[PDB]
Amino acid sequence: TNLCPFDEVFNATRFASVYAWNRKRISNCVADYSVLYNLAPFFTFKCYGVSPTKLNDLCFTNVYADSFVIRGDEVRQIAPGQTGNIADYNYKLPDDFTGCVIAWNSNKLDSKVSGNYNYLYRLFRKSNLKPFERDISTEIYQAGNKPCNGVAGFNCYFPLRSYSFRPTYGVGHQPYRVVVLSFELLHAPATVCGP
Amino acid sequence: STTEELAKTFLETFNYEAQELSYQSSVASWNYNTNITDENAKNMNEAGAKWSAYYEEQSKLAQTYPLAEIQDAKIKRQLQALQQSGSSVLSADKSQRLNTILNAMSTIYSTGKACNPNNPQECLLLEPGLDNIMENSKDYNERLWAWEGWRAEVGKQLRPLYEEYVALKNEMARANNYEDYGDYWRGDYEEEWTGGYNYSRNQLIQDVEDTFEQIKPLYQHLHAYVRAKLMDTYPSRISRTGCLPAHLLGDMWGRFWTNLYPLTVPFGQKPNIDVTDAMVNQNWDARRIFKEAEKFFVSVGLPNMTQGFWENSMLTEPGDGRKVVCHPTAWDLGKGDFRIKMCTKVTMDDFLTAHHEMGHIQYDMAYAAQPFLLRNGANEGFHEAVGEIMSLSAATPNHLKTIGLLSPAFSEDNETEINFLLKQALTIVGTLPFTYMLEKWRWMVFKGAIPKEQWMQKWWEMKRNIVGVVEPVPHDETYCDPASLFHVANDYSFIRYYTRTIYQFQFQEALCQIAKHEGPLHKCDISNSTEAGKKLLEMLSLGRSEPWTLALERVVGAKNMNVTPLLNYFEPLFTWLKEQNRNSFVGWDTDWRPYS
Ligand SMILES: *[C@@H]1O[C@H](CO)[C@@H](O[C@@H]2O[C@H](CO)[C@@H](O)[C@H](O[C@H]3O[C@H](CO)[C@@H](O)[C@H](O)[C@@H]3O)[C@H]2NC(C)=O)[C@H](O)[C@H]1NC(C)=O
Ligand SMILES: *[C@@H]1O[C@H](CO)[C@@H](O)[C@H](O)[C@H]1NC(C)=O
Ligand SMILES: *[C@@H]1O[C@H](CO)[C@@H](O)[C@H](O)[C@H]1NC(C)=O
Ligand SMILES: *[C@@H]1O[C@H](CO)[C@@H](O)[C@H](O)[C@H]1NC(C)=O
Ligand SMILES: *[C@@H]1O[C@H](CO)[C@@H](O)[C@H](O)[C@H]1NC(C)=O
Ligand SMILES: [Zn+2]
Repeated sequence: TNLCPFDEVFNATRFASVYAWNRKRISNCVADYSVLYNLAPFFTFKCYGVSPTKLNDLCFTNVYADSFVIRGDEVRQIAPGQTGNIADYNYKLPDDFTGCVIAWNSNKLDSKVSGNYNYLYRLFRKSNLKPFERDISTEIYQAGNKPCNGVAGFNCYFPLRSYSFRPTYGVGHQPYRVVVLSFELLHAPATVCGP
Repeated sequence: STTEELAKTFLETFNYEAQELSYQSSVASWNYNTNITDENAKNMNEAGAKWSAYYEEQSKLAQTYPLAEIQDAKIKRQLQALQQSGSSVLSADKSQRLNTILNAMSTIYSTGKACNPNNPQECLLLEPGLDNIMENSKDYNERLWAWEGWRAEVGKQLRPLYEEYVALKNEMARANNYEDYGDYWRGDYEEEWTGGYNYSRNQLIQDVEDTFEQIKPLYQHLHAYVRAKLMDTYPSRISRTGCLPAHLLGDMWGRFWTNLYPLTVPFGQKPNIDVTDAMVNQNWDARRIFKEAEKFFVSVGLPNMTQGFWENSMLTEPGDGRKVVCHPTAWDLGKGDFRIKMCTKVTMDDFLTAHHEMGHIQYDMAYAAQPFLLRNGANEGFHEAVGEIMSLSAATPNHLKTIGLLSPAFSEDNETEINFLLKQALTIVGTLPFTYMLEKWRWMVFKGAIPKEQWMQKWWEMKRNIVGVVEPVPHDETYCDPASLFHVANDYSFIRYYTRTIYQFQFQEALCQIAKHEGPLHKCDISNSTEAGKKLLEMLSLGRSEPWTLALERVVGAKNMNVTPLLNYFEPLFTWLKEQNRNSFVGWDTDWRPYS
């Protein structure tokens, strides 16, 4: 009766920035989705390819939990075939994505009157991300034809930006913690069921 | 890379820090206006300075992306806003002098005062002293004191400054490729778009004149009616064929004849509709006032106020020691933060104000998806017209009855209908010739068409000819009576109120025809008309992203200022004036003066 480490991911005190989104491999445990309680206001639970309605009786080889924080406007982008600064440059899900995307408003946790600059997102990237790619590069974005010399300048911008969360922000700019449960099926033992 | 793609990315990095600093300012600016402390005053000016600093820097960086190579309007209109230099085109000599003059005129206006000839120790500041005199005194001489005293003890002090202000503003405009400072102000309405949605700066001149030439019939019969109902009081002081004395018009300048209503109400017996008593009798509070306004917009398909609106706004005077200048404000701070700063009292006028101010929020919320520099009214008059039609709909007996304020008693009569429209006309119709004439004067002043040794002489010639208003005291060139009005002294364009007034009735009429409204336009409540709300959102959500000529068309179906909706709003009063002026002189001889 080995309980899966979901309390680690959802209930963590600090979430990763979306650009440097954190993945937590989950294996050899009973997956208790049943207690993935409705955490916070504006709760969002979206599943693709498989049904969350108590279809725990399925087993999966490995189950990856990808967590990060984005603003409410960008939760729609954590879905197959979506475009935007997050889906293009920060976190991309495949077209054939089989999993679930969970999202709750975390304004009470991740905002600050002075602005929480801890959460970042990639604003610039010469290419969009292949599915589940992570880009933590901090190389200056060379918008221009002149080389940037690794320092911010004209036509040379830092690729990341801060969300600068303030509790007063509108719902569209408030922080939303997101956890993406990718379910993997290989010709493999399939060690994660959970009754 | 291309000078457009480079522009986009630059605007991306600008739109990030701007939206950051603009928020920081708006909050720090909100925290002062709701806490008024010298400490929060520093933070407000500091965040305002970091914001101004960034904008000034980015303006310079932006000019390096030539607009001639931009095709995307979302980039062009964004770049155009940032690229405009302003006073930063003058030498630091001229700029430091221009600021010195501007801050001087603003200080001379506020700190200035006029003293009684009877009581030379009663040096009364305009706000609130001389304003109480102009707005309430029925005494000819007490009104004559303040009017002449203000235009002398303040208006003369501004005369040398305004002469310099016109010169230093011209040099700023000409160096920014504008004919004069007036053509610079008219550039707000300039749209260089395709599809016949273009608009020239000079087209505003013709348009404002041509539309005024149709307000003239309304104004004359309002004038002859005001002149007659005025002539009852001040009897020997107002000629039956002459112009109106300027000090007898309500406001210190005659901007709003709103306060002539006690002396001009058609059927004074029939009481005004005041649901203020009905609100107290139902234990209404400020939150209820705004919840009803929220329900109003929701009825017409607009979103409710955000949660951050209810838990951040100041809908009541805070109290304690927390001073807050009680004046309605609608805050688009940014990052989805929408707030209203209002010392709401449970009255009808604050109820109507709450809808008006919440209209601003609906406009601010609608275009929040627009790029930051485009998050604004389609032009300077759009944002105010959207607010005004919110009080127009909410003030009708229909809306008051459906919300339980005015009892289910189907009130109204052919007399109270005339009373309200007369009250409206004093405010809305009365200001238009005042606004056109004042701004026409500045345009000719800036154009150079009026020599300085004839400024006042040409001003009062225009006042008599166009506004039908004459000075009680002759004024030589030591006066600068226009400068005795706030916007003139404080360097604010004024054709906004003219244009906004025309717009709001174009707005209201278009929405009311959408609303299947049967009957007079002034009785129209757009409530529950989700078809009208959609055409509104189609324009509201545009912001400044598209020309006002086109944005106006997404509501009213015309590319320009049409005054006929305004006339149709007052046709009931127009016909009733033509009869109550049948035996009266409609017009004015410009040579009559109360000083012989
Ligand atoms: C209205 O404004 C005043 C001052 O502008 C606010 O007073 C500040 O209140 C906060 C929280 O109550 C205090 O932390 C703050 O004191 C800080 O600053 C001083 C130096 O100024 C510092 O030495 C302290 O250690 C502390 O960090 C108060 N500052 C002042 C100057 O009074 C007040 O909260 C505001 N209230 C509202 C309702 O807006
Ligand atoms: C987080 O903690 C609460 C309180 O104990 C619990 O109900 C919830 O299941 C926890 N979340 C996860 C993912 O375990
Ligand atoms: C620009 O608009 C004006 C009216 O605003 C119109 O008269 C003029 O024809 C337009 N420009 C051109 C080149 O036609
Ligand atoms: C907000 O407006 C919607 C739209 O009609 C309405 O259904 C909803 O009830 C409103 N909000 C609340 C809290 O009632
Ligand atoms: C609008 O709808 C409400 C109920 O939704 C109704 O009571 C009211 O009479 C309608 N009309 C107006 C003008 O409010
Ligand atoms: Zn307003």
